[PDB]
Amino acid sequence: TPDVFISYRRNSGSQLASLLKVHLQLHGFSVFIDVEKLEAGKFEDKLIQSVMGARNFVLVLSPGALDKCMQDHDCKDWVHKEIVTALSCGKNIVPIIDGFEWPEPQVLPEDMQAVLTFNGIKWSHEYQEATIEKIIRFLQ
Amino acid sequence: TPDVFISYRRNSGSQLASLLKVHLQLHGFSVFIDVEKLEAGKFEDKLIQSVMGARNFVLVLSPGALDKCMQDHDCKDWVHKEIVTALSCGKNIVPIIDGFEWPEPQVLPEDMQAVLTFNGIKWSHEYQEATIEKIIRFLQ
Ligand SMILES: C[C@@H](c1cc[n+]([C@@H]2O[C@H](COP(=O)(O)OP(=O)(O)OC[C@H]3O[C@@H](n4cnc5c(=O)nc(N)[nH]c54)[C@H](O)[C@@H]3O)[C@@H](O)[C@H]2O)cc1)N(C)C(=O)NCC(F)(F)F
Ligand SMILES: C[C@@H](c1cc[n+]([C@@H]2O[C@H](COP(=O)(O)OP(=O)(O)OC[C@H]3O[C@@H](n4cnc5c(=O)nc(N)[nH]c54)[C@H](O)[C@@H]3O)[C@@H](O)[C@H]2O)cc1)N(C)C(=O)NCC(F)(F)F
Repeated sequence: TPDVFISYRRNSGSQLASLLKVHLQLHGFSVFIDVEKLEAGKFEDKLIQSVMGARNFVLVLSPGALDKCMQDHDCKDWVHKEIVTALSCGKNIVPIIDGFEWPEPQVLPEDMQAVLTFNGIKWSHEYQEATIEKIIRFLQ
Repeated sequence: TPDVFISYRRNSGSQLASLLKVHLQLHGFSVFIDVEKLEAGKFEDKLIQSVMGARNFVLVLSPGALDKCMQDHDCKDWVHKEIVTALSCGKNIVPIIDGFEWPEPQVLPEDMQAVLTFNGIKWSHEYQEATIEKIIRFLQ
């Protein structure tokens, strides 16, 4: 079971999320990201089990990354599905802030509002190695 | 003196450029990117000199990356300046295509139109490892 699951938006967070996978793998962590570890079968099943098997949940807060979550009242958006699982299993959630504006809780679905209550890490283009060291201090 | 100079747009390519840095150093290339290796002094000469010392010139073509070069007569846009140096020095230009649309050459200033004649490498989120290896094979 991989120890770090990376959840992100294919849209605005694909590059950071891959740059995080590499960096954590360089420091020895076993990393799940979809385009490399999501393999055969029913992905709904397997993605949820990958969040369930990972002690660490790294969530890439790229600009507008929770917009598709807002008014996803039937829990059919995939960042929404991943966050709820992580909160449900008590995972060490670690958000990564990259030009992300914090929603008010009320605009998000109730089952994922708790994600705003975790200390996030601001991504610094100018000080990436320090940001990586900080992200790794946060990992368990 | 570094072997590889990375040219990029801070607002669209900052992540892929940093992703390219980490991977290339991993493979043992000495990589120049401004955030890590631009240092004291007048940047307008430190920058041009570093393009001149690197055999390889890697150009991150994120979306819109050459836009601010358009109509830049007096060569004051930095992507424009870095590109013209690579062309005038006969550098090993390896463009990286990240959702970039090829402009018609005549929208670009005359002194960088030739940059379009080089073989670009398409960045594949799904096949990042394959993409990195192809980049290495292009490098001298
Ligand atoms: C459903 C989709 C998916 C997987 C993981 N996630 C997690 O949820 C977050 C990202 O979600 P996003 O909201 O940012 O983007 P999306 O919702 O649009 O994703 C779906 C989009 O990909 C394309 N698309 C759709 N269907 C398939 C498919 O069968 N096969 C392939 N190759 N592409 C497919 C299409 O373009 C579509 O629109 C992340 O945290 C993921 O971990 C979300 C969605 N999926 C199965 C794959 O990708 N499989 C390839 C991979 F990942 F294994 F390499
Ligand atoms: C002029 C600027 C620069 C350097 C290299 N390049 C190459 O040219 C391409 C970039 O393309 P861009 O179109 O994005 O450039 P820009 O005009 O937008 O940059 C302006 C933005 O940078 C910030 N800004 C501006 N002025 C300073 C400054 O004195 N001091 C610090 N700390 N930040 C500064 C600010 O945020 C601003 O708004 C790349 O290929 C670079 O290699 C372009 C511009 N510069 C000196 C730095 O950055 N130095 C910090 C560094 F790079 F060492 F980390």
